[PDB]
Amino acid sequence: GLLKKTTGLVGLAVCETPHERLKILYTKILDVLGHIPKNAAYRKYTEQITNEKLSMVKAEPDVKKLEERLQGGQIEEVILQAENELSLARKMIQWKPWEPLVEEPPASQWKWPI
Amino acid sequence: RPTVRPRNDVAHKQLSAFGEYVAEILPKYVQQVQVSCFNELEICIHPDGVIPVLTFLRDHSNAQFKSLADLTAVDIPTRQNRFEIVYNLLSLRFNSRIRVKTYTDELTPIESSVPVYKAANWYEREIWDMFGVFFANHPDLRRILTDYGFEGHPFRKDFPLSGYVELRYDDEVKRVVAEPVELAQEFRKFDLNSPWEAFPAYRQPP
Amino acid sequence: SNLIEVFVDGQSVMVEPGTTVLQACEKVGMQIPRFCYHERLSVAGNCRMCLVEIEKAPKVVAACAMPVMKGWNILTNSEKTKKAREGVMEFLLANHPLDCPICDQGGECDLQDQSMMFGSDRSRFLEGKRAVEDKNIGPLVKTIMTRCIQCTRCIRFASEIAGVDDLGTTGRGNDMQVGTYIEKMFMSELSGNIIDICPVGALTSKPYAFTARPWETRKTESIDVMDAVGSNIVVSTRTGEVMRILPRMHEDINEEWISDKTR
Amino acid sequence: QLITVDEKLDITTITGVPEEHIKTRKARIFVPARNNMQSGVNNTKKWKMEFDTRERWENPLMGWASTADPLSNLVLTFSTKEDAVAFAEKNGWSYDVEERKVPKPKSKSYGANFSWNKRTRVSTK
Amino acid sequence: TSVKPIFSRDMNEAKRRVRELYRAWYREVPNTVHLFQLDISVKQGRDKVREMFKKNAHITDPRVVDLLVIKGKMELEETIKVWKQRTHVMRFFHETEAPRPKDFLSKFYVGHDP
Amino acid sequence: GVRTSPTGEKVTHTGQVYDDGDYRKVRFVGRQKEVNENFAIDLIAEQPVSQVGSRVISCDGGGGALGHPRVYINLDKETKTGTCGYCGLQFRQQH
Amino acid sequence: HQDLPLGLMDDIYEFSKNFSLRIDELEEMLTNNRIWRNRTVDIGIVTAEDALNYGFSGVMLRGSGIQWDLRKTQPYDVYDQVEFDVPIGSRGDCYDRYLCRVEEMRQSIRIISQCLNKMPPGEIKVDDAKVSPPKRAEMKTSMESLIHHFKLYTEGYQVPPGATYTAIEAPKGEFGVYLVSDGSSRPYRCKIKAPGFAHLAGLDKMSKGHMLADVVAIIGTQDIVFGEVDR
Amino acid sequence: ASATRFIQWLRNWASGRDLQAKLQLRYQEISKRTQPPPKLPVGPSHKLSNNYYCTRDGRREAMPPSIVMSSQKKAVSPAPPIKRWELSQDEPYL
Amino acid sequence: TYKYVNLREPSMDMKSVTDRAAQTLLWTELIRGLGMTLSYLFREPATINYPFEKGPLSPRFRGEHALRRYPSGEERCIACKLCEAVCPAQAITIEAEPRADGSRRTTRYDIDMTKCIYCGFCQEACPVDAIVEGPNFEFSTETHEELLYNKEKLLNNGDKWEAEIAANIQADYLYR
Ligand SMILES: CCCCCCCCCCCCCCCCCC(=O)OC[C@H](COP(=O)(O)OCCN)OC(=O)CCCCCCCCCCCCCCCCC
Ligand code: SF4
Ligand code: SF4
Ligand code: SF4
Ligand code: SF4
Ligand code: FES
Ligand SMILES: [K+]
Ligand SMILES: [Zn+2]
Repeated sequence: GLLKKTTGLVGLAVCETPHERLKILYTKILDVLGHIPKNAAYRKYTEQITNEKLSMVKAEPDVKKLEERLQGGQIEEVILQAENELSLARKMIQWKPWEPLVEEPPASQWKWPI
Repeated sequence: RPTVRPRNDVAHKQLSAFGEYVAEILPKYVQQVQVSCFNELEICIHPDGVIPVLTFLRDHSNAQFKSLADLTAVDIPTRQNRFEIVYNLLSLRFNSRIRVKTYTDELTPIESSVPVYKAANWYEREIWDMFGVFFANHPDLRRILTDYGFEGHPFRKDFPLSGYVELRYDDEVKRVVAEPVELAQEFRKFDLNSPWEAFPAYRQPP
Repeated sequence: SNLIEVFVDGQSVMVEPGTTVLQACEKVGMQIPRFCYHERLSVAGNCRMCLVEIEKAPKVVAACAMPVMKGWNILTNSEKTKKAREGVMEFLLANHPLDCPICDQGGECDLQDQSMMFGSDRSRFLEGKRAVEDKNIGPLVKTIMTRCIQCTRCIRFASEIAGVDDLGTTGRGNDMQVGTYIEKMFMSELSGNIIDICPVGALTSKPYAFTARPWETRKTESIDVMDAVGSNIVVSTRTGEVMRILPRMHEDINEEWISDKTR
Repeated sequence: QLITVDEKLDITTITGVPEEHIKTRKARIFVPARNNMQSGVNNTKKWKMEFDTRERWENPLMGWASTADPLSNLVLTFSTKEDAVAFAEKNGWSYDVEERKVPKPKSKSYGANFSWNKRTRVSTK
Repeated sequence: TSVKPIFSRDMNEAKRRVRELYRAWYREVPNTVHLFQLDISVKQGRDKVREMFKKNAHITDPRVVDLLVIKGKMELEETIKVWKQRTHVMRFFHETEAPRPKDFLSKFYVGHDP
Repeated sequence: GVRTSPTGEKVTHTGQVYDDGDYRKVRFVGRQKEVNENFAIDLIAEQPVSQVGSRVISCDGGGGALGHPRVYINLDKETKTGTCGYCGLQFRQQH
Repeated sequence: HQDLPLGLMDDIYEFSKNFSLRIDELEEMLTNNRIWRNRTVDIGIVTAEDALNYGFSGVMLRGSGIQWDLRKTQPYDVYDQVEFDVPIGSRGDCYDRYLCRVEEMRQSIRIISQCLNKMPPGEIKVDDAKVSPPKRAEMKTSMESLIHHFKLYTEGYQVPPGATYTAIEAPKGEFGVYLVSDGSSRPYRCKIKAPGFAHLAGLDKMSKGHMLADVVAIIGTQDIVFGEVDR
Repeated sequence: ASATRFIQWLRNWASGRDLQAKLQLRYQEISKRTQPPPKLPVGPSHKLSNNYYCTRDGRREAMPPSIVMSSQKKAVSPAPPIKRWELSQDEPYL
Repeated sequence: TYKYVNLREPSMDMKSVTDRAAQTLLWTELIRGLGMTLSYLFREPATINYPFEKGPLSPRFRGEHALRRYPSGEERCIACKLCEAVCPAQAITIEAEPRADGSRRTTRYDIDMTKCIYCGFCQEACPVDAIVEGPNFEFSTETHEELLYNKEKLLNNGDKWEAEIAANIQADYLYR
């Protein structure tokens, strides 16, 4: 399991400890998700995919074989996606998009052709 | 069948499933979801949901729509909210496209999506320029395509094709001047629509 | 109470007894293609463009003439209906002349438009075509009778609306010809309306000949002042010039006719 | 947070239209009449808004039709007359509304062509 | 009849912005006349500014007022940053346009328009 | 078939000519009025009537796909000739 | 509109056979020239994340290492039947984008070679005369063909109502149209997505920390034509 | 093609290539400017039977969009994740 | 499938380092660039001797418009207005009436050559090969007005160029 010299994507640094970084990030996500109601679809779906990713990380110490399991590109791309999810989860708490529809559209709003 | 475009049921089902997925996760904002017969997915949302919905699609691990392909408006004068705001997004991770649509009128601001996509900057300036839709919290909202001091929003359906003013150089004042438009040959309007219906599948109820 | 229930492509509609299949379809916004049928003339049933399948009935019915029965499901878009329309259109065009560029009907022709919408997109007619000699019926209506499709609208209008029994059909079969038989002028104060109701360019306005195409005209809805009836009209103009006058439907005044002076 | 506005919607000041082409124009709101040359009715489904016709003159060089009317070609389409009226009102145009003319239901009977004692009997087919 | 505001929640707040915009325009005219080397006087430029404001004095919708101020600020920015050229500034004055007659008789003699 | 007016201006095949008081003829001063002198109405009239042995004849203008759409001309009347609506050639049923 | 004239394919082959040498001469002047490298290396660096979020496409993406090309990922007419390589940069700078474009020319010749060999017989427009006009010989003999010719060149074909965003890998990047049909024969709306619009919007970002003469290089590396930016 | 042997040698040496094999000026290898007439084939719809337009009418098979939700379980992605590209074997590196 | 355009490690052995120092100090790559421009000096140029020589064109070339006749001299145009309808630029203006002999013919046929986009759609639309784009491309003028063609100008163009137009049509009509 040698460390790669480059991710090949400009600005995306190589990560020396991908497994620790991912375990920390996925655990953080599940922590933030605990603050969302239990019946919110965002929580149920995000907890489900996050847990599957966390199980893969724990079941594969080889980085290249882990990358193939996750199907998310470079492990550093997978870490970046995890950071994006963690940032999204914190925004979702303020937005609360699991609440009912704010307002129906006018009668013919989405009718095409007129 | 050589002349007929082949259907793709597999992609139609996948996009339909993802459309429900989005609607279930953001019920607060999603008003309608549909998949066209050529397999394009459209999410119709309340305008309040521009930032939450676009952020979700950009950042969620099962979406990852990292690229804003295009952002534009359509003017439909018969609608109370005449302007339809269309976001076209691309996900490289899942090799997919999605279209997000909302609406506004002439006096209701839309939230600028520059925080979600830096690409939105100029697209929203163009929408303001051509349609007159105001975007709130834009870093620098001003005309982009029309002349300086140009009055009106040309892409509105009630703006005349040739405009109201035209330019020429006037020797007396030694500068280019703007004057009301007169055309040596008026644009010739054609009435092309056949009085016979073409597409039964889209007939509207009486 | 009196109304009976029928179905148009599965959509229930309540219609009065005596309503034809074609009228039932028009209740749900479906216009059946037609040539010989005109709602202000007596029913003829000869062009056969209106043939439509009735569900669970092996034979297509002429929708313009067939009274609708209770519980019928009219399939206006079935494969059987479409093939019936394609076949009839094919027969209509087999002897029709390749005249569209020189024919004043071009651009507002029901034969052209229903060929586009309901017919096939090509020909398999490998023979020579019929050619018919032209009739002289006065200074207002030009006849190019090779374009006639024998719909008999003009005959029915002349007999029933104008009360003039001068137009008819002579001969038989493929050689059947619409005209006056003898040299004779169709001078009636309503004669010019046969230009409008002729679906093809067989009867055309002589004064209007060759001067304009329909797509380039501007339509100004207006009123006639040649008498005190107040007939509603459309003034066609192009590039600042009046080009012709057309009837504008008004049920309580002129219906869809105008007098020759108005025209 | 929403606010309350009771003013009649008026956007004439923010559309950029020259004042002449608001105050002096007369919009016509109507359903187009069927072209009498054809039986198709598909062009009579929607409402239209057009403006009053103004001068066209002959171009001295070529004889082409010249115009100084920027709205000479403007024709707008609406689902209902209420939508058309609402659009006209907020844009400051005075308008005329013509009620839609719909052909009345006719009573047709092929059998009447052969009546035993009525004038509807036809002399030819 | 409950609507999303632009900037102003009512006419009083809207009219504050109008006054602020007018002050900015009023102070900018002398610089504009000098910078664009205009042949009009500072008084003419300010008389034109007042005329442009005055024609919108009948507006009572705070959202319309906000848009007018927004558009007025854009026009002021184009002038201060000299994105406009001399031709653009002078278009407000219609120097080459002949006097359009107003009374009924004058319009009757020249053409058909009202 | 070019004819000239009293003022001297050539008359076109569409009958156009500026009348005596028309200022617009100033455009030709020092230049010229472009007029095509091969009047098609006079040229087609020189073509002989074609004698045929059938009631119906077809014309495509000559040259197959290089001509005009093929039309069929009825020749039952003996008072006049059958004229092609596209190219103006005339036909007559012999005997 | 028309089939290839006889003999054209031979001349395209003759042109293609010699063209890679012309690229070689272009590379001899620029690729290793220290002055050219000084003007382009480490100029206008864009990171992969910034490129995506700023709406870049084409070489503006691949120069920064992103593995994306619509001919491969979302293929059209027959791009799935030809073989070629996508050039990818590593530095995200003007020099890498120059190299990507030069290599894409080589791959274009490689594709052209395959198109010449696999060109099939048959008609060149849809055999459906309610969309594509009939052949002139048919228009001048058959009634149906003449009607359809007349109608196709006056009214045009009606397009069923709907909206599509369609894009291709144009030479400058992703070029798309958001086309809205109202059912008639005229489009209701046609928004043109021009790749150079987003690219030029990123000039200020890319010009950070560079000198005036580098702005010329960065504008060039974006490949900007104002016909499509301004529309 | 008219260059002398010396001048051909000089420019081949300066460029480093066999320029004469791939001249950028065209000579007789180009196709004749007069060609025999073509005879183009016809498409699949050129048949005299079994050819009803309603069986090949693509425009009329278009349908309005399917409304999957209107304001009136495993997570899914819009499509399966994209497959990693493979490095070219023709020439992986320049 | 993809390739890397610029992903290579320079060799850091003494021979390779000294190779790059010699390139830096002796300007070898710049001298190699001088070699290529030197070889072009001794190539035959590609310039043609216009107007004595002309660039090659094909029968399909879209140039100056002309109105054509039948062999009898009758005009082909029967005022169908298909060309006017299709013209993307609205460059064509047509009026028509019955001719004195009853023929359907134009009284006006104008092409504004400064509106025209030389797209050829008119000659595709024409059912009788009446309006064509001819082979002439050398018709620049000193005034704007000279480029506003009326029917007399276009008929004169047809009579002027018919010899070449017919031959060009003869070469391409089987592709149409
Ligand atoms: C025994 C004891 C002896 C002791 C003495 C021994 C001395 C011999 C060994 C030393 C050799 C010295 C070479 C002197 C030439 C100057 C060398 C030089 O300066 O080259 C470096 C210069 C910049 O190099 P650069 O790639 O930018 O990177 C360096 C910065 N990091 O790169 C450049 O300058 C490039 C030049 C740019 C201009 C290009 C246009 C000119 C190209 C054509 C020139 C043709 C040759 C000129 C011949 C003139 C003849 C009159
Ligand atoms: S009647 Fe219609 S189909 Fe027949 S020639 Fe005239 S335009 Fe063409
Ligand atoms: S002349 Fe016209 S209306 Fe009369 S039968 Fe013939 S096609 Fe019908
Ligand atoms: S070439 Fe094109 S633009 Fe010019 S007249 Fe013909 S159709 Fe119109
Ligand atoms: S040039 Fe051809 S298409 Fe144009 S009006 Fe004349 S005949 Fe018709
Ligand atoms: S419309 Fe029914 S048979 Fe003619
Ligand atoms: K008619
Ligand atoms: Zn002929």
